[PDB]
Amino acid sequence: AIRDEIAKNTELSYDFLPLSNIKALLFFNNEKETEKFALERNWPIVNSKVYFNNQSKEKADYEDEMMHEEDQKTNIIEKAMDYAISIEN
Amino acid sequence: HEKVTIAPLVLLSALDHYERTQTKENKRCVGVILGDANSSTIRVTNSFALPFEEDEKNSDVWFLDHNYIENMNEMCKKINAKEKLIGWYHSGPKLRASDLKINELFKKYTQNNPLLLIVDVKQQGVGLPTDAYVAIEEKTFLHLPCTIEAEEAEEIGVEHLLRIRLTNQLKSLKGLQSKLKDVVEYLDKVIHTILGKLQDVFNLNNLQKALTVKTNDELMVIYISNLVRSIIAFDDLIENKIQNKKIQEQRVKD
Amino acid sequence: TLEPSTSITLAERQQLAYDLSISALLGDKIYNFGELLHHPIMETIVNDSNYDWLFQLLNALTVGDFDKFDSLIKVQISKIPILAQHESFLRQKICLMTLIETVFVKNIRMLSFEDISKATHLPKDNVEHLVMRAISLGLLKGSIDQVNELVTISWVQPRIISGDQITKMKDRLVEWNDQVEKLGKKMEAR
Repeated sequence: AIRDEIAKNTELSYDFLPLSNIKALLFFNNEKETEKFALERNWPIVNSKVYFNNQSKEKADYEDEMMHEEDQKTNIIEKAMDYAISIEN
Repeated sequence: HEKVTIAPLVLLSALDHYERTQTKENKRCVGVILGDANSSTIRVTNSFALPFEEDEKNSDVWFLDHNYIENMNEMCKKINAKEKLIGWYHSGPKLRASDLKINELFKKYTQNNPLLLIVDVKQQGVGLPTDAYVAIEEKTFLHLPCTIEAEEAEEIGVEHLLRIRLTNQLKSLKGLQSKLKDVVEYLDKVIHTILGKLQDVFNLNNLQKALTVKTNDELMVIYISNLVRSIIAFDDLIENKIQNKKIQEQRVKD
Repeated sequence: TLEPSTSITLAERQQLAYDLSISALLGDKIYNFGELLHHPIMETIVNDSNYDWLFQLLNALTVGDFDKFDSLIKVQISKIPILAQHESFLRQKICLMTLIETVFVKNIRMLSFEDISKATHLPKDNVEHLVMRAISLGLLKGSIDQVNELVTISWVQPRIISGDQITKMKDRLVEWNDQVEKLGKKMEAR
């Protein structure tokens, strides 16, 4: 529970980290200990190094139709403001 | 080229003609159209039902006299010199090759190659119930776009008729609908050149560039008025009832 | 001009249409590529003799293999050797049109440069010319980012073909269209 944070923290802190350092951060002895996690984490990993090529979850389905609808929102917003023009009654 | 004015006055009586003639889909009520045809814009002043007969049981078979126009133009002239023959109308809504023949009659009677006029007597779909054609060549005939003039005289009585944005969208489909089909039509109709002629402009889309930002940048200020748009509301109607009610709810003397 | 009218003879027909088809190569051109070949010049002309070539030149108008032709070459064609150029012009342009026609569809432009340009299977240092030449081809619009190895391009690439953006057409054209109605739902409605 500690390290998962650190995992994200490393994630954050490090795109790339030596599979050493992360383990060193994980207080692990085997890095395969680490390696599991990171790959459980599904972390890009080459030799000796945990990577984060994508440190985050970007995209992934929901949180849509709002907050990045370009005109849509805007148009909705238009539509809205037009309802601020329309509900104006 | 000479693409043309349209006289509603025409358009109206034109259907009356169609009406008067009780023309039906079997038929097309035909007639003169009037104006002056010189300029790269032609005008339609007026137009005249040519008492006529149409038979498509035999295409070329149909009946008409010019000599209307003969006596007509006289009076027309006597009415106005500016009548000068621009062309002619029929009902339509569509062409029939005998038109071509018919077209050429007026060629004698017109300055330029005269002007066909289609009308949609049912005015069905859209902008215009109408097409105007000039012959051509491998024949050609063609529609140059046309429209109304003023004729505010018209527009005024017009005003006595009738009585924001979403529409603007609405056609969005329309052409596209046909369009792809129109290929698949001609595709599987002839399963012409003009289609490829279209094909090029297609990439004229996904065209968008970080010039997009400009938009965003632009849209910003557009909204700046926001706090102002209703600011006056924000300030205006709120502090308005506080001066009328305090006056009033407290008015209440005796 | 003859198309509607004027009965003729074949020695008239092919030889002229030969000379025509010849003059296509003594055009060569704004390519072309494809042409009146569709129109009944063919069989009729090709068939055989140089019509073989002439037809295979339509193949060259597509294939653009030197030695699918520079094999063929006898005097009359090698009489104007510049088709070896024109074929380089072809191979470029030939490869180009579809690239321009297709590969990007997604607002096709970039094609920039090299491998993309060498995707013409005409090489980078010729890219440095044939590609580089634009309307110095007579055609290409746009410009060059040499550093990033990027053409800027624009149009003057027409064609007679069909079959393709037919599909791609209505898609976006339905797409906004669809997603209109989302918005296009209540705006004036509500």
